[PDB]
Amino acid sequence: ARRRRAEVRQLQPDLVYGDVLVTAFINKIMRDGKKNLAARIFYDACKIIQEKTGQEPLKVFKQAVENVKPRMEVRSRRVGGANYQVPMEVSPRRQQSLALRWLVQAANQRPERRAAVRIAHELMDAAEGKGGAVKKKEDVERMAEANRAYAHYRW
Amino acid sequence: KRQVASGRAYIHASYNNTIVTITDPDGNPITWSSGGVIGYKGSRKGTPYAAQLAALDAAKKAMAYGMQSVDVIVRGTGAGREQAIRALQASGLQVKSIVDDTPVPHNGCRPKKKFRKAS
Amino acid sequence: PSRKAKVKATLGEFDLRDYRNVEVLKRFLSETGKILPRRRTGLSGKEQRILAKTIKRARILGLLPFTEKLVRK
RNA sequence: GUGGGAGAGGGUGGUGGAAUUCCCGGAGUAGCGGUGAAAUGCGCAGAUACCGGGAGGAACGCCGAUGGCGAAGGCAGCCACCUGGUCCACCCGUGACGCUGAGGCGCGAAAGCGUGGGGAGCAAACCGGAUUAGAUACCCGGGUAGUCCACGCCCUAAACGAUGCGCGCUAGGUCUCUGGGUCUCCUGGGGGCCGAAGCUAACGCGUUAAGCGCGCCGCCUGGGGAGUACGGCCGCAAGGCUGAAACUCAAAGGAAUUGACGGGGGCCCGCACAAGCGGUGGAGCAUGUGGUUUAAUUCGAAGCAACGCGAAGAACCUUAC
Ligand SMILES: [K+]
Ligand SMILES: [K+]
Ligand SMILES: [K+]
Ligand SMILES: [K+]
Ligand SMILES: [K+]
Ligand SMILES: [K+]
Ligand SMILES: [K+]
Ligand SMILES: [K+]
Ligand SMILES: [K+]
Ligand SMILES: [K+]
Ligand SMILES: [K+]
Ligand SMILES: [K+]
Ligand SMILES: [K+]
Ligand SMILES: [K+]
Ligand SMILES: [K+]
Ligand SMILES: [K+]
Ligand SMILES: [K+]
Ligand SMILES: [K+]
Ligand SMILES: [Mg+2]
Ligand SMILES: [Mg+2]
Ligand SMILES: [Mg+2]
Ligand SMILES: [Mg+2]
Ligand SMILES: [Mg+2]
Ligand SMILES: [Mg+2]
Ligand SMILES: [Mg+2]
Ligand SMILES: [Mg+2]
Ligand SMILES: [Mg+2]
Ligand SMILES: [Mg+2]
Ligand SMILES: [Mg+2]
Ligand SMILES: [Mg+2]
Ligand SMILES: [Mg+2]
Ligand SMILES: [Mg+2]
Ligand SMILES: [Mg+2]
Ligand SMILES: [Mg+2]
Ligand SMILES: [Mg+2]
Ligand SMILES: [Mg+2]
Ligand SMILES: [Mg+2]
Ligand SMILES: [Mg+2]
Ligand SMILES: [Mg+2]
Ligand SMILES: [Mg+2]
Ligand SMILES: [Mg+2]
Ligand SMILES: [Mg+2]
Ligand SMILES: [Mg+2]
Ligand SMILES: [Mg+2]
Ligand SMILES: [Mg+2]
Ligand SMILES: [Mg+2]
Ligand SMILES: [Mg+2]
Ligand SMILES: [Mg+2]
Ligand SMILES: [Mg+2]
Ligand SMILES: [Mg+2]
Ligand SMILES: [Mg+2]
Ligand SMILES: [Mg+2]
Ligand SMILES: [Mg+2]
Ligand SMILES: [Mg+2]
Ligand SMILES: [Mg+2]
Ligand SMILES: [Mg+2]
Ligand SMILES: [Mg+2]
Ligand SMILES: [Mg+2]
Ligand SMILES: [Mg+2]
Ligand SMILES: [Mg+2]
Ligand SMILES: [Mg+2]
Ligand SMILES: [Mg+2]
Ligand SMILES: [Mg+2]
Ligand SMILES: [Mg+2]
Ligand SMILES: [Mg+2]
Ligand SMILES: [Mg+2]
Ligand SMILES: [Mg+2]
Ligand SMILES: [Mg+2]
Ligand SMILES: [Mg+2]
Ligand SMILES: [Mg+2]
Ligand SMILES: [Mg+2]
Ligand SMILES: [Mg+2]
Ligand SMILES: [Mg+2]
Ligand SMILES: [Mg+2]
Ligand SMILES: [Mg+2]
Ligand SMILES: [Mg+2]
Repeated sequence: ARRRRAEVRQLQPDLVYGDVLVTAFINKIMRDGKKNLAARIFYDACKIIQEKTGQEPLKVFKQAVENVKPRMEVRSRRVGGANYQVPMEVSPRRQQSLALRWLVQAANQRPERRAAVRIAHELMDAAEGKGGAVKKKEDVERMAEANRAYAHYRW
Repeated sequence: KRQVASGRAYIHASYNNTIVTITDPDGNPITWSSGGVIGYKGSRKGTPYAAQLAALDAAKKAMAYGMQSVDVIVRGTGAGREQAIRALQASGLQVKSIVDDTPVPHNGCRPKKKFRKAS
Repeated sequence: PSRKAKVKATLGEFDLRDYRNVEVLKRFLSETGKILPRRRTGLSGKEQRILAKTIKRARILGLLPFTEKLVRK
């Protein structure tokens, strides 16, 4: 990425909720390019958000993704004599990429042996403000700013 | 406690730390702070942030004496001089003025090696 | 680059060797009590050299300052 | 000579404000200082930061310049006194009274020496703290001589324009300091830059010559040995001046050229880093290799660019042991 600002890939809107943000999440759940099994998993997960929540699946989803978005994150950087963990604002873009990554990550750190469940349960624990995902998000925000003494290394 | 309401705020900037001193209209200190008073103890006392906290600590402590408006006086250069100037303004205290009064000799004492060969 | 009407223009006749004319000399000092350069004084090499000698006399008499504190920053 | 001018030129006395340190008083409290990060250090016997009073030493901010003065070293707050040089105008006076200058005599940055004084800050040596593989250094905290004054020594230097002094001659352009004029501009003295002709190995120099010429002084004659030894002179000393030989080398050396290089600068690329996804390094095994073993373990490949490579087929064969 030395020559251009690398445009962002536009993803094919969802084959159901038609939302693009969903396809994104599905791609993260995916592995070994099993686009099928991936999407399936995300869908039975919306079905579980149903049989346990009178609320719309998609609504729960986008809600969680929102609480998992870090607005600040510490980025390393050298200033001669040591590396200073420098706090810094997080891009609208990176926020989403991070939120989604973390959800799948936490979801798979859960106990229930059914994939579709973990995702579902994680999406919920998130909507409320709990769960391994929101944890990282809060661990980083606090981990950043906790170094506010290096706010003058803007970058 | 003693009630002053109006006084002065001195900011001593240094490339090693910033320290603020609030005083009555005659220049007698009422309270003070610095990067060291707040947590910081190494090279962070110099930080613009440390200066901020030191500045706010100073104001609040001077609220206890019921002070409200100050006359800021700045001395020295130093990472975090301006943050203090700002930290005060936005802190209940009414900044009536800001004045730079850093001492500079009309060339008298030979500097330490570290500060020579200048100009 | 220091263009705000040189102090000489905005002024009339005056004895550059008069160390007591505070109202006139005072003009050649900056916000601080520092002697303005030539870019500001507008004076000439020879004139400016006499201004200095003059001002430094004023200062010792107390009519003029050596240094001023800057109001702002 | 007369009349004007500029200047940190020199000497003596006086004197002004800023800052640092220390002392005193106030107010005030837990740190300050310092670095890459730290520590030594200082602070509750109250430091740091702030206000007021005092003492002392040293140096003069802005003006300040690409500026000015001096033979050089060098000279910078302001005032007075004493004193040097120098430029211009007027063509007034003398009438070649001139140039250079071995030796002599004087001056001569810093450090250093002697006697006495002074001592704020800074600081060889030195005492400590860090750093490092070590660190008799670079960084940090201290600190004596010294730095300052007087008187007397020392006499060196990248004491440099690395360019001896004087005079005459040879296009201009442009900025500048200082004087005179009919004051767009002309004219004299000084400081810069670009350049005619010309010079130069080149770089460059070019009316401020490194050009063209004359006068006088100083100096050079390959490198190392060596600015040493000896002698002499000088010095309180440190040491200065003058200044070799044996031996030994095929060079030492100047300028410029093309590269290469840089813990030099600028601009710019690559899955180079960063962002990210999967993996190796751990296990079992397959395979190549090192090593070791063997009668033989055929040979080659070696960091990248050797190691599932030559081997796209080793039971005999292949096969070189
Ligand atoms: K000095
Ligand atoms: K301590
Ligand atoms: K301090
Ligand atoms: K000069
Ligand atoms: K000594
Ligand atoms: K001296
Ligand atoms: K002498
Ligand atoms: K004239
Ligand atoms: K030539
Ligand atoms: K050149
Ligand atoms: K020559
Ligand atoms: K001798
Ligand atoms: K003698
Ligand atoms: K002797
Ligand atoms: K380069
Ligand atoms: K790579
Ligand atoms: K990054
Ligand atoms: K291993
Ligand atoms: Mg510090
Ligand atoms: Mg005369
Ligand atoms: Mg003159
Ligand atoms: Mg004149
Ligand atoms: Mg003088
Ligand atoms: Mg006190
Ligand atoms: Mg202690
Ligand atoms: Mg106590
Ligand atoms: Mg005590
Ligand atoms: Mg007390
Ligand atoms: Mg103090
Ligand atoms: Mg005081
Ligand atoms: Mg004194
Ligand atoms: Mg003393
Ligand atoms: Mg001269
Ligand atoms: Mg010189
Ligand atoms: Mg004279
Ligand atoms: Mg005549
Ligand atoms: Mg005659
Ligand atoms: Mg002579
Ligand atoms: Mg001498
Ligand atoms: Mg000397
Ligand atoms: Mg000396
Ligand atoms: Mg002595
Ligand atoms: Mg002595
Ligand atoms: Mg003494
Ligand atoms: Mg010291
Ligand atoms: Mg030291
Ligand atoms: Mg002697
Ligand atoms: Mg020189
Ligand atoms: Mg001619
Ligand atoms: Mg012209
Ligand atoms: Mg002229
Ligand atoms: Mg000229
Ligand atoms: Mg000059
Ligand atoms: Mg030519
Ligand atoms: Mg030549
Ligand atoms: Mg050539
Ligand atoms: Mg030239
Ligand atoms: Mg000549
Ligand atoms: Mg000789
Ligand atoms: Mg020889
Ligand atoms: Mg010698
Ligand atoms: Mg010989
Ligand atoms: Mg010989
Ligand atoms: Mg020989
Ligand atoms: Mg060469
Ligand atoms: Mg290219
Ligand atoms: Mg590329
Ligand atoms: Mg590519
Ligand atoms: Mg990477
Ligand atoms: Mg990874
Ligand atoms: Mg393995
Ligand atoms: Mg074999
Ligand atoms: Mg073998
Ligand atoms: Mg072979
Ligand atoms: Mg082999
Ligand atoms: Mg065989």
